[PDB]
Parts: sequence; structure tokens; C-alpha cells
Amino acid sequence: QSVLTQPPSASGTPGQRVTISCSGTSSNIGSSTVNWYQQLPGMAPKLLIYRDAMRPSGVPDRFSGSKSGASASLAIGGLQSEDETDYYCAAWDVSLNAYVFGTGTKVTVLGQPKANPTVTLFPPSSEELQANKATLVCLISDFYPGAVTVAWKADGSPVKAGVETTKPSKQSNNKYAASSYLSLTPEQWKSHRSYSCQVTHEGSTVEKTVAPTECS
Amino acid sequence: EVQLVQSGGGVVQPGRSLRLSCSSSGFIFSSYAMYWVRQAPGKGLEWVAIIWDDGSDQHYADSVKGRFTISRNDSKNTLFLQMDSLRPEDTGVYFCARDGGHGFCSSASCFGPDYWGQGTPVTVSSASTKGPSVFPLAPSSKSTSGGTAALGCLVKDYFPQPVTVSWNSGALTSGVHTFPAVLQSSGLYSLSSVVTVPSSSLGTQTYICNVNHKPSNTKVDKRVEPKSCDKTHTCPPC
Repeated sequence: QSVLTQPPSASGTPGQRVTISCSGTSSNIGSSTVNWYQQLPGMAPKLLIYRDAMRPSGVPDRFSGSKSGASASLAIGGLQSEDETDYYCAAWDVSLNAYVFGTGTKVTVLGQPKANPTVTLFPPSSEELQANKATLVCLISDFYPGAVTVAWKADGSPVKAGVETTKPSKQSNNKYAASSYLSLTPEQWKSHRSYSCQVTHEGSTVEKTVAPTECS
Repeated sequence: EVQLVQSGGGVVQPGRSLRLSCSSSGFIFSSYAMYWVRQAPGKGLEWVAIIWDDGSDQHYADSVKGRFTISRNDSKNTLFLQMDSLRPEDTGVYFCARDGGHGFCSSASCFGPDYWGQGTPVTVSSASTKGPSVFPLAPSSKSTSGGTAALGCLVKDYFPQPVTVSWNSGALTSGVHTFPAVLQSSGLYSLSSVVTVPSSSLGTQTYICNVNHKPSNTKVDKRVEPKSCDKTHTCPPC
């Protein structure tokens, strides 16, 4: 039973006192201690604070912990920009007899300028059309923050079909990247006058419009 | 220095098996309890098992229960995970960590993981080694901003990750921008590369994308050439 609910995000300007709670049950945190882990996503985590409150020496004095009954919290008291990692809490549930991990919190440091998407859109390749297929590819680059919305249209009308969009990643352009692959029939594709990948990032929507009869 | 390394399977067919190893270093193994912890991609950390210092007992997560097995050889200095009956949900990176305590976890005390170690990836999928159909994504004549042009390669419908898409036998760099793959409904992937070049240049030069999908052993070269439409790019230099 993986009830160690943490609030999925935590904001904060540099230097401020940012806390992350985590409410569990009597049967886990109510019973055993909580630890705090720091994970750079996908990659090898690390012991940030143990036995409720204590630091591993080597952890900066700026981090502190605290139980309170059936719940417990981590506070970062001096919010540096490096503090942008994932924060997991965890506690041995004596009922289940299991190590129960948190649901995770991603701490975001609020200083960086909104970089706009650099949307670049390619039509189906003529060879790909000979293999009886139509793939429109929309590419979205150099944007920040990492929340984009890609929407597919054709002529004047929304398209929801074969629209497989990636989730925004991390280029060490220090900014975010995404893709979205619209999948048609060669036959569908030429039925319309114009396809567009409009992509909306912090109020601003940016289109890129493509048309079947380039040359003609 | 505590050094923990796993060494275990990657891609398997659902219903097959793997066996993750994890050797330790820097500490007296036979004194500490060990964990196995996984993490399906872009989700949290999930605990999978604990085994006591002396292996007298060992606990599992409900999920993993009865399919998986935590084994430990105090001798060679290794922690195992025997994964039978692999389900597609089992996907992810498997970590082995150390319990920094007195070699179990109980109602008295539970230190939990102090050092972890790296991770080894496993992908369970109902999905077989398929080679990339590389269709060239050709540059247009339609004049964008004044930020010149950008042309590329669609490396479509493959398995498994990864693929290696270099430009012009790797002569061509940092114009280049190869995106992360989308994992499509198929259970098959797709990436793209885009080399963003001066509109000028387009038609003096010979951009050829060199794709390599090791697991199919698929080496595909593809010329990425402008549409006959472009006369200003396709016509001979006047």
C-alpha cells in the first residue's frame, strides 16, 4: 500500500524557505522514521536526511526534517538553484512490513526567463508516401518553462487521431524539447488544403503551417 | 568507499526471466541488509524487496510478490534478484541499495537505504527487434523568419532503443539536433534529427544522414535533398 503522498511540486525564489510535507499513516510514519532522498531524474538517488531530522555529513546544513505523528516534512532553508531535483520521503510500514516510498516532489527555482518554442514542422517524405504512409512531424525546441501544448489542425479544424507527442525533456541547452508525430493516410493527407502544428506555451501560441502541393 | 554495481538483463518478452546481480565493495556486506528498488520511467521510486544481513528472512512488495526473488551470496559479495514471469509493468531501472542499519528493518528500527548504486535497466515488452525505416525529411522553399533553413531525417518505427544518427559520416556537427524518441502505440519508437543550416548553403552541400540501429544491425545512409520545387536551391549556381 503506497500511501506516502507528497505534493508533486514546490516552487521558490532563491534563498527562500521551501518546505515539502508528506502525509502517511500511523502504520508507517506513525510507526517508523522518515528519510529524505534526492533524485536527479532516472538517475542514482542519494540520502539527503535520515532518522526524521538528521543529516548525513556532507549534506549542507540548510536542509532539515521533522516528523509529526502521522505525517512529516522536509525544509530547504536557503533555496539555491541546485535545489532543482526530485524529493522522495520514505518509511518502513510495520503493518505491510514494507519500505514504503513517497510519490515525489519536483522542486523548481523561480528565476529563469520564459524562452519561447522554436517550432519547426516537416511534411510526409515522398518516399514515405511510396511505402504507403503519411507521417507529419512537428518539432519543438529551446523552450522554458517545460510545459508545452501541441495541437494539430487541418484546414480550419482540429485533428485528434494519430497524434503521438513526446513529453518535454532536457537538452543541456538548459531548456526543454518536444516532438509530436501526426500519422495519416497518404490519402487523408492530400484530401486537405493545409495542416498546422500550433503549439501554445505561456499564453502564446505559435503555428507552423504546411501544404501538400509545395511546387504547384 | 562503498561501491555498488548491478549487472543484469535489458529487453525481454513478457513471460520471460532475468537475473539481476549487484556486487558490492568498500564495506562488510555480511553485516548489512540490502534492498532492491526499481523505477519505471518518469515515475517515482518503487520498492521491490529487502533481505536481511544473514538472509534468514526477506520481504517483497505486493506486486513483485511470488514472481521475484531476493538472494544473497555473503561469500562472493553479491545481491541477486531472480525475476520470473516478467510482466510489461516490470519495466524500468533496478537499483540495489544498502540499509545503513544493523542488518534488518523492524518495529524497533529501520535505517533504510544509505548508499544506492547506479541502476540497471530492464524493459519488458511484447515487442520485437525492428529496424528503422529511415525516410529523409526534406527542406522547403518556404522562407522562415530569416533564421535560414533546417532539414533532417525521420528514423521511424524501430526497436529497441537506442539508435545512432550522425551527419555526413559525422563531419557535420552542432548545427545538428537529434530529438528524444517518441514511444509510439505500436510499442515501436521513432526519433528525428534536424540539422539547421543557412538557406544559402542549401544546395551547395551534400547532407547525408548516417543512422545505426545496432540491435537490428541496421546501417542506413540517406541523402537529405531539396525538393525539385526550389529552383533557387535546385538550379545550378548562375
